[PDB]
Amino acid sequence: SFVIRGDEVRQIAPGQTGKIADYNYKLPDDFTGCVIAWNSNNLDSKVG
Amino acid sequence: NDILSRLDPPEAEVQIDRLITGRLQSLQTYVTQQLIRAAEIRASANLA
Repeated sequence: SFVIRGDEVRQIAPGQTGKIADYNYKLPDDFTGCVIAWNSNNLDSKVG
Repeated sequence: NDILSRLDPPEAEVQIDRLITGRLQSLQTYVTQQLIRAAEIRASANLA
């Protein structure tokens, strides 16, 4: 469980290349599981 | 080596699988040709 940016959603997939996928969380090519995400702009966003 | 140095691993694995598939078909055709030629050679040797 973690909270990422809107453009970073795709990166969590087997064999993807990106900043998050290379430096924060890498997923193996032979991954057997699932990825679940939903928008939370109403919760994890201050007014400032 | 060009495939490994050029392509990302998820597609490079598919390319390597295709290459080794073609190469193993070539190997087994060569081996069966050697087998039937050796059968002919063994028949000739038995005759001799």
